Amino acid sequence: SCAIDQDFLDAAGILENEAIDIWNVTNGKRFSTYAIAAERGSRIISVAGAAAHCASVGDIVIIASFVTMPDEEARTWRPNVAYFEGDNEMKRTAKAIPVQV
Amino acid sequence: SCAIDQDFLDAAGILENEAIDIWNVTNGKRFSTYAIAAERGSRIISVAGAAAHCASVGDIVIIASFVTMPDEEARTWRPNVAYFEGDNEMKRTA
Amino acid sequence: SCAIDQDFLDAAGILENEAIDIWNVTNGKRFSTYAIAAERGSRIISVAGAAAHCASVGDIVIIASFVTMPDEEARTWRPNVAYFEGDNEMKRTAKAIPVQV
Amino acid sequence: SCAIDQDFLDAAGILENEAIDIWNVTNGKRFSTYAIAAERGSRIISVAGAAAHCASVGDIVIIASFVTMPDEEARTWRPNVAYFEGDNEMKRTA
Amino acid sequence: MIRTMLQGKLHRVKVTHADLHYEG
Amino acid sequence: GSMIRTMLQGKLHRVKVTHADLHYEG
Amino acid sequence: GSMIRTMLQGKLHRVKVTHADLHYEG
Amino acid sequence: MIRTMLQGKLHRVKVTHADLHYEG
Repeated sequence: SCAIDQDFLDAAGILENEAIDIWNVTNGKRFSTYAIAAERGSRIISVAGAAAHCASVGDIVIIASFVTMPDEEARTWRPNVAYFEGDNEMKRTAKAIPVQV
Repeated sequence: SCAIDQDFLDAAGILENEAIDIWNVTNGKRFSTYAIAAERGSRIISVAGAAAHCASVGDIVIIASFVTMPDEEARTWRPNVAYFEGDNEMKRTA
Repeated sequence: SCAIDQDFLDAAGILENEAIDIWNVTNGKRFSTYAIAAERGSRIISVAGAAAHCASVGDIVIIASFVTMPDEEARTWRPNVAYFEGDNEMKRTAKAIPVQV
Repeated sequence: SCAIDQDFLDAAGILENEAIDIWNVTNGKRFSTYAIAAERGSRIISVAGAAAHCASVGDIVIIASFVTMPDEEARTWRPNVAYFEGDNEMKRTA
Repeated sequence: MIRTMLQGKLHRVKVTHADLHYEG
Repeated sequence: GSMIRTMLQGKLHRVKVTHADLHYEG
Repeated sequence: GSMIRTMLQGKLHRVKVTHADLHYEG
Repeated sequence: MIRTMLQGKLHRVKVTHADLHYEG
């Protein structure tokens, strides 16, 4: 379906076999599939099968998952967001506490 | 993201980070994203990234959220609706 | 959104303000909105606003709602289906018990 | 409706009247409907009505169902997958 | 494990009115 | 059961889009 | 919470469509 | 009343591989 470096899944809290939405920034296509884990550190985002009609190598995409919970909990819920640049390099931060000047 | 003036979110009962559907009255496009709050009183309705392929400045849209509940509750449920005109001027009724 | 003769809502178990999927048999478009009640006996199926880009007067559509429940219950669940012909005339049946020959 | 051989439904754990997503590998179309059982051993995958605008005889498709469960359960969950080739000949592994 | 099931449907109704300016 | 419904919680009806940016990383 | 996930329950992978009818009322 | 909320996202990742013949 869509294979994703396990490190990226860890950061976003996305599970293997979880429903995901993929929003293609490059071409505007929007679709839903499920996540599979790619090897840790591979930095892979692979699209397979039917979904390959909706994204090409080099396209920039946002991959999201959604959960349900009662309203009371939802009021303070915080999503797990990972940001990327360049060749799927995950940005910190999480900055190191300043120990040098 | 779809950033939305917090006052508008309050009136519709929509939460930050809640799934929303956007139905574009102008072009007929229909998509789903999530809500983020814009500054109170800004009157902002902002689409970013991929969603900017589906709406443009000036387009008239409906932004909806859906919840789940048991049948009995559903049968007496009243949605929170805010109606707009003009410079995103909000009213309680149409 | 989409207004529907209350008699039709009653038969299908669809509620005012419930999420509905509309599948357009005429043009193949598929979209999701919410139901509003039209006057009982009006035989109205009205599409409003953005949704009017997806259906026209005379198009044949299927309107569906979905519910969730645990697997054990789902195994025997029975949907509420109403069938139509002509000018939104709901078909029986429910046949009358034969009392005449 | 999407009528599906009951044997195939059993292998994938899909129920009659359950919501399903259909992803068309041949044409890239993606849609959602519900499953109805076809006769056991018929090997039928039938699309009707509106859905016939999205698939044709010969198209290769993936038919999926989704369930909800708490996080802990989700983290050890194993989907029920049936793999096909040929004349809709089913296998357990690919 | 919670399933999503068809609750009900109106099968092959005809759209009687359609307009971008209707409310709802 | 209990059978659970998906219901319109609320909506902003006919709001106008004020900003649209493909490149806003936000 | 508890926070509820949407997970792939199962799938039929690469089945072939055998019948397609716009007019089958079924 | 149960809400649907963003759980998490990967923001602006690049697709590295794509093919109709890949499995999954």
